[PDB]
Amino acid sequence: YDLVCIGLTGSGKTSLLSKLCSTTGFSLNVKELGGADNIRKYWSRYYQGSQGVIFVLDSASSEDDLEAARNELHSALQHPQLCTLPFLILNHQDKPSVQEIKKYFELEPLARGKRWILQPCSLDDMDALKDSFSQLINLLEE
Amino acid sequence: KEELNIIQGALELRTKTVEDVMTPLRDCFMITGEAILDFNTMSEIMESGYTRIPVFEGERSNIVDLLFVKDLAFVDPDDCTPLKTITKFYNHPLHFVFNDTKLDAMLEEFKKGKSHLAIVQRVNNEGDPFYEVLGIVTLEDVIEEIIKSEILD
Repeated sequence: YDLVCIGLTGSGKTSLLSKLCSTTGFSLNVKELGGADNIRKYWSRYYQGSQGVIFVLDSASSEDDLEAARNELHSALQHPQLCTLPFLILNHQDKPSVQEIKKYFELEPLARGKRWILQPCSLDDMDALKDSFSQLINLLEE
Repeated sequence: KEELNIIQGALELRTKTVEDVMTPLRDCFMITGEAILDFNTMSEIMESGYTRIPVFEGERSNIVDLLFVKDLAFVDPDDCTPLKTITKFYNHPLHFVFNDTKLDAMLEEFKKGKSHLAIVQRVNNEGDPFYEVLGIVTLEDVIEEIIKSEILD
């Protein structure tokens, strides 16, 4: 199963992925793409042959970085190679607002009627990540 | 007889790849990111007849955006709007497909109607291997190939 992971902090996301296995390019076959500004434009070069996406956003990040994350998720949502696929949206172990993410990301109106799941996840909460991945795999089975 | 033409066309389609029917990069009408959508550029764009134009930055093999001709119906040519405004506003998706991809799979990717133009890239290879841009392919090209096979009717 070929999956793609795109998110802010590309090496940070690849570290979160390495935590599961006990960057800036091609890395359950999860390919983690880099999060640098230049590589975000070239992200779309790798999307082919994917069956699901794992989108990571830094909710604790600054407002502009959150704006970039919202724009990137919106671009991924309407991509023809990714629009028909189910993909899960996941941040840090401990954070100083899923409802805020839904309201500000406008995922209630646009992200409606398709097998998409926005679930909380933390680096110190392994079981929650396992449950989120189990739901994602259950969606992949459809 | 007619079944012979049917089988020949089916064989031609099954053997044919996207690399065969694509337009190579040397023939592709493109435009740089630094361009400005002034009166002269719009004439050059509207005369080529292409409805979707790849927009690159730096090199013709570095494609960063797509330009839609329908987006140029409301623009005025005197304001000299830069291309960056339209590209950053619309931000159309970029389709990338490999050269080895077959007619059926690439054709399936268009079925959703969310896109009509893809960029053919090759797995090139010393030095670290990379993606190499070969050309562009459209839904029109595959449909022209299918009708050119005269299978239907």
